[PDB]
Amino acid sequence: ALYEDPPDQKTSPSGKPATLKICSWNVDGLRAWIKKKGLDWVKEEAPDILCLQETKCSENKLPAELQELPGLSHQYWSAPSGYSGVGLLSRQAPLKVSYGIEGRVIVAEFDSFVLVTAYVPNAGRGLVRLEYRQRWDEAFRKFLKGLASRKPLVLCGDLNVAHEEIDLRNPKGNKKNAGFTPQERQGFGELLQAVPLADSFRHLYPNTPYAYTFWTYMMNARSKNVGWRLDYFLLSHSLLPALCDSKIRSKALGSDHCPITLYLAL
DNA sequence: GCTGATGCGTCGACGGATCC
DNA sequence: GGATCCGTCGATCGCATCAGC
Repeated sequence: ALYEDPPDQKTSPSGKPATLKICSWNVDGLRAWIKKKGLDWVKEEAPDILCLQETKCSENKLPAELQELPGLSHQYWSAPSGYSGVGLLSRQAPLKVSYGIEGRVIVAEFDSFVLVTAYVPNAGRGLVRLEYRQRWDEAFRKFLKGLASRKPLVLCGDLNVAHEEIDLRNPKGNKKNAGFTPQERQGFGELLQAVPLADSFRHLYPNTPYAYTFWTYMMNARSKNVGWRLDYFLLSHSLLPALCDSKIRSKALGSDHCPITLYLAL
């Protein structure tokens, strides 16, 4: 079935207006994404903070369009020492920025919350890297738990797992596939329990099917909405009263993932 | 400098078997 | 004998390096 994301809810459950708009996007090659007008879409979305995954670009090769973003002028980039890579771009300067826990994680502390963006390792075709993914999950959980700040956490990005059967179109046939193994699903559950965190989208839309953020380029999967929900905003419990909406920007092209957008009343 | 071949990381369609 | 379950296989894209001119 096709999916139509509901309209943006910009007011919190207690009636407060959103003050902060965060967008996350696995861009499948930043340079290619820019050529496919991805930055035009970012400008229309006008987030306060933009998190990017799979940049496949070292800082010295960032296209010139990226220094024409006056509303996203504080930019931090991390790559493995033309694969992987993540970026964080922000209207206001963060207080602190750090990298790692490999070019997969950026941590940025703001006035009232800590933002982590991640590009979680893929278990691989034939699960050849599943054990590494499980060891990585465990190290990542411990890292997030051990964050020194008492500030609440927003974790966003491509977490490379569809948590539950409702998070992908073909759950039965994919239970031995990267992104839907019982091992990866379990690690996501432990992340939520251990940190702790809530899945913003699922909190608001607990029974909504066919809501995905990734479609394989093969077999015209996106045209059929045969997809997976791999990209998330996970929030500390204390931020739920501030949660206004968690969006899936299904129509935004340029990658095999679509953007996701969070509105918080802070 | 530029193109194209190749390598690497990144599952839905399909055929067959089992169940009642 | 329709529904379901399971294992197999070809395949999109972006970026790298390499060979050639």
